[PDB]
Amino acid sequence: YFPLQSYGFQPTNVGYQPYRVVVLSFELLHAPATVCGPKKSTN
Amino acid sequence: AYTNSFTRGVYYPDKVFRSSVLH
Repeated sequence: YFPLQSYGFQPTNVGYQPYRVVVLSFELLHAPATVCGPKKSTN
Repeated sequence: AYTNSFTRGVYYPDKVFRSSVLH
């Protein structure tokens, strides 16, 4: 085996297309929260 | 060279308050 390979991404390609991926990883902890769903704080 | 650590190097295992308890 050799250290790197390159993708042959060509406009004519469907599973052989480039796919973008985002993984959102969530840090659920006993630390203070800093990334929160929009929900209004009451009194 | 070396030395004895005694009971050094304990740390809080998580950021949860606990009191009057053995964990």
